[PDB]
Amino acid sequence: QANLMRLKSDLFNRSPMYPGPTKDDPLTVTLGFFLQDIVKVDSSTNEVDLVYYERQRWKLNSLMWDPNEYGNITDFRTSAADIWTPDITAASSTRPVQVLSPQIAVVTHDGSVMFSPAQRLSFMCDPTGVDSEEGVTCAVKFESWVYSGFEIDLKTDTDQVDLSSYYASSKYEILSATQTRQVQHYKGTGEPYIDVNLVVKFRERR
Amino acid sequence: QANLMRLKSDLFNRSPMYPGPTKDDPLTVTLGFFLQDIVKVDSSTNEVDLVYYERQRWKLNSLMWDPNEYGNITDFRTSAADIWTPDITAASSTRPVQVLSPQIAVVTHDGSVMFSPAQRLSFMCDPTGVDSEEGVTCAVKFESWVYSGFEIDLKTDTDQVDLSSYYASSKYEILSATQTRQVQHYKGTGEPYIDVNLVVKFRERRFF
Amino acid sequence: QANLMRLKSDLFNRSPMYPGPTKDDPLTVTLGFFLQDIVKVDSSTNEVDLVYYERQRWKLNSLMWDPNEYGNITDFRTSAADIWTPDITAASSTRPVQVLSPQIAVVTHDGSVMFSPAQRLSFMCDPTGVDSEEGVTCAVKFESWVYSGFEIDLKTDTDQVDLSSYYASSKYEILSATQTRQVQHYKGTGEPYIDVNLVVKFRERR
Amino acid sequence: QANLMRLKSDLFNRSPMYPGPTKDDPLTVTLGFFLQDIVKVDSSTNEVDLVYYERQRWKLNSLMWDPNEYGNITDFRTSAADIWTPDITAASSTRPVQVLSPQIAVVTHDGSVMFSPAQRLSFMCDPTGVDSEEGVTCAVKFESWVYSGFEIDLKTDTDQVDLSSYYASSKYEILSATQTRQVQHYKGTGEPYIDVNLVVKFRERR
Amino acid sequence: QANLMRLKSDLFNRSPMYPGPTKDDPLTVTLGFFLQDIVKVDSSTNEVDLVYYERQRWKLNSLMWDPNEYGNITDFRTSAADIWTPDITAASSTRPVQVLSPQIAVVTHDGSVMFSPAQRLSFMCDPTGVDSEEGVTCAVKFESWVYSGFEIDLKTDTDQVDLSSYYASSKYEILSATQTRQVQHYKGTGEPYIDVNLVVKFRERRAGNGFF
Ligand SMILES: O=C1C[C@@H]2OCC=C3CN4CC[C@]56c7ccccc7N1[C@H]5[C@H]2[C@H]3C[C@H]46
Ligand SMILES: O=C1C[C@@H]2OCC=C3CN4CC[C@]56c7ccccc7N1[C@H]5[C@H]2[C@H]3C[C@H]46
Ligand SMILES: O=C1C[C@@H]2OCC=C3CN4CC[C@]56c7ccccc7N1[C@H]5[C@H]2[C@H]3C[C@H]46
Ligand SMILES: O=C1C[C@@H]2OCC=C3CN4CC[C@]56c7ccccc7N1[C@H]5[C@H]2[C@H]3C[C@H]46
Ligand SMILES: O=C1C[C@@H]2OCC=C3CN4CC[C@]56c7ccccc7N1[C@H]5[C@H]2[C@H]3C[C@H]46
Ligand SMILES: *[C@@H]1O[C@H](CO)[C@@H](O)[C@H](O)[C@H]1NC(C)=O
Ligand SMILES: *[C@@H]1O[C@H](CO)[C@@H](O)[C@H](O)[C@H]1NC(C)=O
Ligand SMILES: *[C@@H]1O[C@H](CO)[C@@H](O)[C@H](O)[C@H]1NC(C)=O
Ligand SMILES: *[C@@H]1O[C@H](CO)[C@@H](O)[C@H](O)[C@H]1NC(C)=O
Ligand code: NA
Ligand code: NA
Ligand code: NA
Ligand code: NA
Ligand code: NA
Repeated sequence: QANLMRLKSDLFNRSPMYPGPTKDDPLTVTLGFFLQDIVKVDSSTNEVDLVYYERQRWKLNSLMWDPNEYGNITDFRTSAADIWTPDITAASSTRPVQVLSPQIAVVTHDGSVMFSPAQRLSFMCDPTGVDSEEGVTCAVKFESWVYSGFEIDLKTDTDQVDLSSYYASSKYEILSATQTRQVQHYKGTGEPYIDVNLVVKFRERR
Repeated sequence: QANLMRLKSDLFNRSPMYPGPTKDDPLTVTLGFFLQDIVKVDSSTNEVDLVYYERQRWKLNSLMWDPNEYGNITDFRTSAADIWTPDITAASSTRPVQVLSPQIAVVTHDGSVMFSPAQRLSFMCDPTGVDSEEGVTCAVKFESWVYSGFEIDLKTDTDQVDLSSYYASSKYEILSATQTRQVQHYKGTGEPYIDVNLVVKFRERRFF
Repeated sequence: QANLMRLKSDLFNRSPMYPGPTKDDPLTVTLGFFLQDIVKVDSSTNEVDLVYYERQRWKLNSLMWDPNEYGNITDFRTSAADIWTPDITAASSTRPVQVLSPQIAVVTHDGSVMFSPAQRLSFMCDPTGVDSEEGVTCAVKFESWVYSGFEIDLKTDTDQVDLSSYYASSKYEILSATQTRQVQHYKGTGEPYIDVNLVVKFRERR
Repeated sequence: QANLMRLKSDLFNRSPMYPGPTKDDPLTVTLGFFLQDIVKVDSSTNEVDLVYYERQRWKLNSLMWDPNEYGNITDFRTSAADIWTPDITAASSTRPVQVLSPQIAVVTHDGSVMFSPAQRLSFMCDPTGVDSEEGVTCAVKFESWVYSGFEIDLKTDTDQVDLSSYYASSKYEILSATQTRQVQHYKGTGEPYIDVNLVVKFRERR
Repeated sequence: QANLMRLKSDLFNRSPMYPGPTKDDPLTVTLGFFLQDIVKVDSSTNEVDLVYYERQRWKLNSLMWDPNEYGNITDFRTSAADIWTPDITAASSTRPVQVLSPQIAVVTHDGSVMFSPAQRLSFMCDPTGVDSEEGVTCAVKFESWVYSGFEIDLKTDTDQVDLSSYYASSKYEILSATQTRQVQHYKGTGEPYIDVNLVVKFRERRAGNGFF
């Protein structure tokens, strides 16, 4: 533990936290979604509730070390409060997102950070058709709330959402789940910005 | 990262935070509303629930910098915790407002701040008749909870609430939505305060 | 801005916080209620929900200054966390009081503090009869939770609850609403204690 | 104001917080309940909700002073955050307990602390028979969550719950309410630990 | 109080907290569930709610002391904020776990830590057949959220869940409940990680054994 204590001390107390990207030094965050459950549907308010975890990855030079200097430690875990995290938000949620896992991130000696918050989200979705063979499709965009595409880029590794942890006895069966990067335009600043649109097609289990 | 670290350190550690406006140095805050959804109506309690974000803009001399001394940085993002923010509140909500976005603001080199919190609001609104062609009208005033018109002025860039992100499959269709500055006076004091009145006319969604 | 900064540092950093009143320096807090809505009634649990705001006022010598020493500043606003505030509570609430306003106070150069929290309160109230012409009466006492009448006195400017912001399209119509100082007793110390009794008579709107 | 600030500084700043009891110095905590309302009953989940305040009392040498050194102050009120408080918990609650009053304690010159939190509690209770002349009985134990009887003893000043603030128009009428110290032994350890059993027999109001 | 204050000062104020385990100093955490109640079942959303506490136990050399040097104190209690705690999470919860107990741990002189948080948990469970004789079975896996099997091992003291504080008048009777260590592997990555699988077989209560 002494070497990990040194490393954490060297990375966190010896300088300020990363202040976020800039135009001069923009940042790529990769996202993927792992969908666990569609919990419920409210046809009186057109809200659907999802449970998923969201893998976020990025890389900072300020978080690199040489494993040789610290007992060959090649990665560690630390509170998400110790580091900068991207301001990724659901654009059409109808309640504050609920946090379902520990807010802890993994940091690798090359400066890669992996943060995988599990979340319960209520979002804008009209579920009319869900009690049918064809089912229903809803979507919700994830984006940095404040950064433009000059500062933050969002990427995915695959446009296919991971269903390997989807609850087999959910009330709702998944027919398709995609995560698609998109470039939007903001009129206020004239600048592009990026979202990942999560689109889920689902039906009441037969 | 270096220059941005320096800028933030210079602005936030090398002085205390803006203490808010006074009568000798008043402040103008511009507001506008981007209405996203009428989620829910409750005809048993006369409460309606709205999702929207609120664009807030103000300018402070103490937040200005010369980009040439900071690697040509012209703006940055920072947590709303690092700066003063106006105490704007819905005057007729029935629940604590829920925050739906990161509490982060954009600060520009001229000292302009833009802060755009997304919110869910339950407020006082009689939905009797919302299942009709004419729909219903409800209104909610936004104001500083503690500052009068001698310290804080509120204004809008437009009268029209922005409906470009309004949810197309909401249970409720928006018929109109306006945001209007009003000058009020508190009880018998004759002392002025300003609000922005959010008036929304809507009906149950509907040939189709 | 700098004069206000100086004032606040002089008041808050150069002395600790007011420790609360004592038998020998008791404090008077004036309360007034501004009723906004009876939001709902639950006849199966005998709980009624009110929205109001609560004007609180008190005066401390430690918060006085001379406006001429501070660029003619006569009043300022500050976070209620920066100052002492009285522990006024509804004695028969059935849920934690929910806060509907910014927790900021107004301080005037004579040492007067005004704090006006808005609140949603569930409290004990049998609404049986609300659907008639005569209506129903319910009441709730507000008091310091830990101070006696020897440390904290409560007073009202007026017996009449202010209804100038009562919602005109409330499900419930206010027939009368008073706020009346009362003196109480308690055999655990014998000391008197003060409450403001909010008495509201209402019915379903016609 | 000044004597009180000096006293509070002497007690809280000049020394750290009481760290809790030990086998060598055990601590007796007295409890007493003041039952305000049975707010509701859920027969589909066997949960009942009570509102009450719970008087907690203990005594620490470290909180003593001589009134003559502090201008004859014989007591004061302070934030419960300033002092150690016992970790008493309802052992069969079904929801986190909701705090209904300011978390402020009374400290006396002899080192006695009195802390009286108002609370709403959902707990495990089968209300079958509540609508009958006999009514129903439910119980919940209150105990230290982490201390044995070697460190903490609990007791009551009376075995009768105080009903003098019980809500007179509650849906539920109280037939008896008792509070009784009990000595338990953990599994096969022989190690004692104490609880106060709150037993309430109630029925639907005639 | 003085001997305890010294002890706490020497353990917490002279060094930082345990930073967690690493591949070269891995940690074993022991978990035990004490099931108190199945509070409700929601057949419209396939969520069930449990009340339980969860005994967690682990041992750190950095929290050891000689009782001789501290007035024979052999253990103490302290706020869970003062120490490292393991990031154990239920993997199929559908709401944030609700905390029902004070967040305080017990630390012994050998450097053992025992933290027993009382919880209400909603989790993914299809209750279809819960009204029958044989009832229904649901499962929830508990695991470190960020550590793999190279840094954290989880085990149980025994496979039977402790039912000695299960509510005698719950709406639901427990037919069995077990807590079993499992080895998983993440995706195709080949890399192990451990869970404790909480498996509860339950039915709506009926008086008598229900099969006669
Ligand atoms: O600086 C802003 C302000 C505004 O905030 C409301 C939310 C918005 C949704 N996304 C999030 C990032 C944002 C954007 C793009 C490019 C530069 C700045 C920037 N934002 C927000 C903006 C809109 C549009 C866009
Ligand atoms: O006298 C008051 C108290 C009252 O407090 C509740 C909140 C209010 C919102 N704003 C903040 C300042 C205030 C106002 C304006 C002019 C003189 C007095 C005065 N205040 C508050 C008042 C209302 C209205 C207004
Ligand atoms: O010191 C106390 C403790 C006790 O706390 C439970 C609630 C109570 C209701 N009111 C609030 C103030 C109080 C009171 C009156 C006179 C001196 C001290 C004092 N309090 C509380 C008391 C009871 C009674 C009373
Ligand atoms: O060994 C234990 C663990 C168990 O933890 C859950 C909470 C409990 C409440 N109190 C706190 C101390 C305890 C107890 C008493 C005597 C020896 C061991 C012991 N504890 C906890 C125990 C229960 C019961 C009791
Ligand atoms: O690659 C990952 C990411 C993923 O993150 C979500 C949470 C998980 C719970 N534990 C924590 C460590 C982890 C794991 C084990 C072995 C290799 C990679 C790996 N992780 C996480 C993983 C799951 C599963 C497992
Ligand atoms: C940034 O600022 C410098 C000097 O302050 C100026 O010469 C130029 O316009 C900008 N960028 C450079 C030189 O990269
Ligand atoms: C304050 O009032 C004085 C006269 O009483 C006046 O000369 C001056 O303009 C005011 N000062 C400030 C700083 O506003
Ligand atoms: C305090 O008590 C002393 C001793 O009985 C008494 O003489 C004096 O009147 C009191 N002092 C103050 C400052 O109130
Ligand atoms: C602790 O134990 C020692 C050695 O067994 C014994 O001599 C003594 O009585 C105890 N010391 C204290 C300080 O209580
Ligand atoms: Na959002
Ligand atoms: Na989880
Ligand atoms: Na408000
Ligand atoms: Na508990
Ligand atoms: Na209260």
